Amino acid sequence: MRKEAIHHRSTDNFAYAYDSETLHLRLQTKKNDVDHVELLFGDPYEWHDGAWQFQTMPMRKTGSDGLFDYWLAEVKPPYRRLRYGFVLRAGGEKLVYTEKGFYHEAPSDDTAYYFCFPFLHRVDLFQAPDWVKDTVWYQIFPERFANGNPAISPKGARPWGSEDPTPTSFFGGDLQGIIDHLDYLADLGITGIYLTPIFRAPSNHKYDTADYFEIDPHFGDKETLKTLVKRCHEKGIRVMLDAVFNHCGYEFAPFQDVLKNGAASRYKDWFHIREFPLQTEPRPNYDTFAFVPHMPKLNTAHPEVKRYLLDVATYWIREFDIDGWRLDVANEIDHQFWREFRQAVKALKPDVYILGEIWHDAMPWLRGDQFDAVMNYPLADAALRFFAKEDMSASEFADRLMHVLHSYPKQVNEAAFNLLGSHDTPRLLTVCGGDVRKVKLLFLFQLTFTGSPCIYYGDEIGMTGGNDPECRKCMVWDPEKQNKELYEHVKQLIALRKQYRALRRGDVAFLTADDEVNHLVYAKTDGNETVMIIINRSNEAAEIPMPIDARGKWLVNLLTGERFAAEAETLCVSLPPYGFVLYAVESW
Amino acid sequence: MRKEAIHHRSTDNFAYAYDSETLHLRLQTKKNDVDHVELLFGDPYEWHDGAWQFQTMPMRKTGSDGLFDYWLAEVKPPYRRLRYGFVLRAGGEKLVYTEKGFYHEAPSDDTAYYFCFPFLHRVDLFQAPDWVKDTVWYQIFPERFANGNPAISPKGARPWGSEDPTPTSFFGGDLQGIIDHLDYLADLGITGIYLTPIFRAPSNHKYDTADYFEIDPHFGDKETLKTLVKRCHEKGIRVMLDAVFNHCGYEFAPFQDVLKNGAASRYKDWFHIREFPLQTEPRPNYDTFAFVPHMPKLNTAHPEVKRYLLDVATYWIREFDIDGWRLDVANEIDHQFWREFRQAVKALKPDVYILGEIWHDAMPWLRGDQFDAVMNYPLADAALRFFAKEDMSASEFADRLMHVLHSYPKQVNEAAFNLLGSHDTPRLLTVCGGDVRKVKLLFLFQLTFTGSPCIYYGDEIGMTGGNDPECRKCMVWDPEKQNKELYEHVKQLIALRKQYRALRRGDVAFLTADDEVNHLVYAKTDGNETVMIIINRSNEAAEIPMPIDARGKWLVNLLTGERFAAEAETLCVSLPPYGFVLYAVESW
Repeated sequence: MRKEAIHHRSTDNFAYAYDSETLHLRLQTKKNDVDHVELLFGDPYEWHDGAWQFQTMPMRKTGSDGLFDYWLAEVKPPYRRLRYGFVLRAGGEKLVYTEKGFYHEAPSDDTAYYFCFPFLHRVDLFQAPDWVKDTVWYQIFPERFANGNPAISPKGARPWGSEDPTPTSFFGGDLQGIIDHLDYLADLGITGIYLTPIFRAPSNHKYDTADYFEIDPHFGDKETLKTLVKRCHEKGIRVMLDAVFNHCGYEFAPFQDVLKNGAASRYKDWFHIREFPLQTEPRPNYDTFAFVPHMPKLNTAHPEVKRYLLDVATYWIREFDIDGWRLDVANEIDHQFWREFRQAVKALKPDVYILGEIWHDAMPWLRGDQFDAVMNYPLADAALRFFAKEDMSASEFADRLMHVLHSYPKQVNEAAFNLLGSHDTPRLLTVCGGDVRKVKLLFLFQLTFTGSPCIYYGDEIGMTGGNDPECRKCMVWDPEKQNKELYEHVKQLIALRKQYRALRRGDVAFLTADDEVNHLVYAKTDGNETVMIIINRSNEAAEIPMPIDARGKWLVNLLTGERFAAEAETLCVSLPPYGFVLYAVESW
Repeated sequence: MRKEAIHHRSTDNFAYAYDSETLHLRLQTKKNDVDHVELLFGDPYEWHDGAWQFQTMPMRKTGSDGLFDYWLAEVKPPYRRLRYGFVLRAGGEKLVYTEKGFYHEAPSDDTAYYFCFPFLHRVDLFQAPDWVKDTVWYQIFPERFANGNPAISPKGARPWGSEDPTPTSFFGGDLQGIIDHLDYLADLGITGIYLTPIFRAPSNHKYDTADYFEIDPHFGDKETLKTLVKRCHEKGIRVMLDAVFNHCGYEFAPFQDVLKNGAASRYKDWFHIREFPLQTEPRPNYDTFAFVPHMPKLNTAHPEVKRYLLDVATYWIREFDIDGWRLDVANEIDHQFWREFRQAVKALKPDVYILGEIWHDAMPWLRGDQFDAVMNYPLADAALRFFAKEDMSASEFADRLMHVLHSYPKQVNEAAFNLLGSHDTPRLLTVCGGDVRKVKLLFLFQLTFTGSPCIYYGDEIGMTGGNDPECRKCMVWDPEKQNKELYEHVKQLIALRKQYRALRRGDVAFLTADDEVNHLVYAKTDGNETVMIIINRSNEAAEIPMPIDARGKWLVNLLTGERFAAEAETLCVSLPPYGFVLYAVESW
């Protein structure tokens, strides 16, 4: 029973608290090494006859990447304290994995033997706002969405050639634009907009931030903004702004002051100037975003700086009732600051959503003391790798999916910002080879996957751009130039979700085969709810089977309505080339 | 090359920052599955020709429990940001482990492939006070050390029968006692005392705390205390007090007020009263330490409570310049509080030592935001399991040792409170079967192991008690009743340590054999320093071999002085029954 594969730890995803009364304890073991695995537990203060008392509950397998299995144990310890170990049996073999080691039997003379969860505290419980779990985000890039009261920059009118626009130059877009096409989104079905930086800055992208307290004139003013919000909350849309605290622009006052003062500048330590005489020759002589001189790294460890950004994070939450905060290059900021950030904002408006940009494992930030979630780029990676590049397979995709999924405690996943692209990646369509057949499948996956998804403005109407900055083309508002077939598709999925719980906040369950490299079928479940999803990632009609539960009464096809009855053990679903279909099993 | 064994994560012990310029990245693999394993790295912003640039450094094996190996990579990333992957080669096989998965080759088109350490920040660096790394703790239990100005409780005079004392009753001990025998310790060589609760409380153990701001009259007063400290700092001893914040006593004012007010008590939420009418019938109807009615659990999540204990933690640090804080049942307190605790105390007197009582894995508390270390009980477990019970073997002991050791980032270990017993466990001697031969070996291990050790007052002079409360017998101040042979032993080890760096803050390295179940030989190293330690955990003379380095010039035996020369590849060390010996290899 290969012990190198078995593993557990009383921290993070392997062990955490779901609610103020339940704990989640997951055990990782080899592929199909263990046929079982019970959870041995008891209060660390429960004894009898000088022997630590404890009972054992069964743990069920909940997935498995390519090599491991992952089991789970939902236990509500009485008095909130509990000591535990695992009893995995693979036939005649019986082991008793414990924090101390393995045992052919369960030690009872001491508690020190087993792993331990001291005390379940609500305060340490990871709790993201419950509302983000039901919404569908739409991220707009102001400088390219919709032009309003032309108080814009003197340059390039709307769109150019069918191809070649987006020249790292302004097109006129502004905040007034969003306020106008608000009904377009309200029709589509999005329940929240995440919009790129809109604070005073000399650039088509306000990342070179010059004044965190003043909205770039070009986009508008506090009034224009005050409207966008009012109107949105009216429609049921939450506005999420972008916080660029990791750095500033060559125009930021303090930094500008480190040029007409230097070492005398009261803002010398506001940055990371290793050597003075501020020389950005071969490259900046101070820390910058990448190597961007016009992007000095701020010193968040500095009391003043820390007090500045923190007054900024609360300003726009007070003066504009915004419902979130996106953190640009959030992973490059000292953990200390973020807990202070979370304390301020969650103290002001507890419902604010703190999202951090982290294209990699962000466990260190999702412990409940900092972020509420991150821009889930790893999932997108897997999605694009399957449907777009068609690199991996249905089983590998299912694995890599069951993987990243398990590397976090449920609640964390239940609030994941599941995007597929953004102002920083090639357009979804160009990535699909122009085959809107695939794009339709991707939207089907995302809008079918639990979490808090987000659509990149252009991508819903068959837009095409590719790698940055081509991915920020001006929005296509031409009813003739925009794929309504695709737009319609996304609109029915967003609603299919809004009404089918399991789709937005339920547990997945893949059913892939090693031989059938192109057949993906998974079931979103949530209590009695079940919404199966068949998919033929092929370019030739296929016959993908789908098992129906005997307890099922009906089998209503979504997006079409064809509602039939189970009465079978399996149902060979026939699909066209890159076809797909959804089913919502009943119960009787 | 079994992939189930390989594993890494960009968090905790597997990856962390040692200093403000160096990172430690450890890779775990199967037993002897990999003959090598290089560290592939580079700045996440280092590109060329649309390809992410990176170089590769070799990683060395630094240990291995029973199944794994653990490798290590010391890298100082330029600009403080770095993306990495591992290249493990086992013969012809070559894998490229990455956060995304395995690859027969190193992907270069994207950085998203590899693991990532965003930014090395001093503020997030785990830094315990450098002084605790050189000291040797001595923990006294006031109510049983030395009687001073008899302002004690009316009961039992000093000691009783050779056996049967310690009846859960006071013997008269007090703070004046310590101030008197301070030279005894100053001779022994201890550089700091950790003393059990001394705050007003009706009990031989002040855990039923009744007033965190007032020293139990019986022990003395602010003056007596002010002296103990002054005197200690004079001798080079740091005083560490015990903080009992997880609960209080049936006499604590607030709780006492929840009896003459009940629901009207302004202190109703100061505790965890599930049901009112406060009934501790079959057992408390509110949360308690174990099930101790006279020990109500405090509510640290409450602003007032939180503000109370936090004013207590700083009081005795201001008014008495104490150098530490022991946290009783620290693991049962909400992580939130501890970061607030650390912020207060480290803000007042940064050098204060925050120690937490956790008899199990405390990674969640040793991230640099809460504790400086914990009462390392797992190590003691292994030590007693080897030398006392003689349960496991020399190789198993070495493994379990290399295990717990690797489950933490170095700096954490370098400040571990390595004790072997305390007021809560059977006496070291009784645990050795009265065989002071073993006790001498245990002291040899501990005082030879890196970290910040601590001796339980009685244990140094061949005292004997056993399981609580027998382990709190009155100190044996009788020159005739106290084993001077053992006392002398400990005194020469404490000095052997005080002068030989590698012993207190260096890296270990076991050399055990599968056949020779009773021969343990390890080398403490630190730069040029090397102090070998041979040990024959047997009851019959043995011939344990010890390899000498060719670069070695001398080979001075410690505790005896016999200094000879290497001139060999190995040196068959002959030892008596439970003998042992230390060597300090030279260099030339």
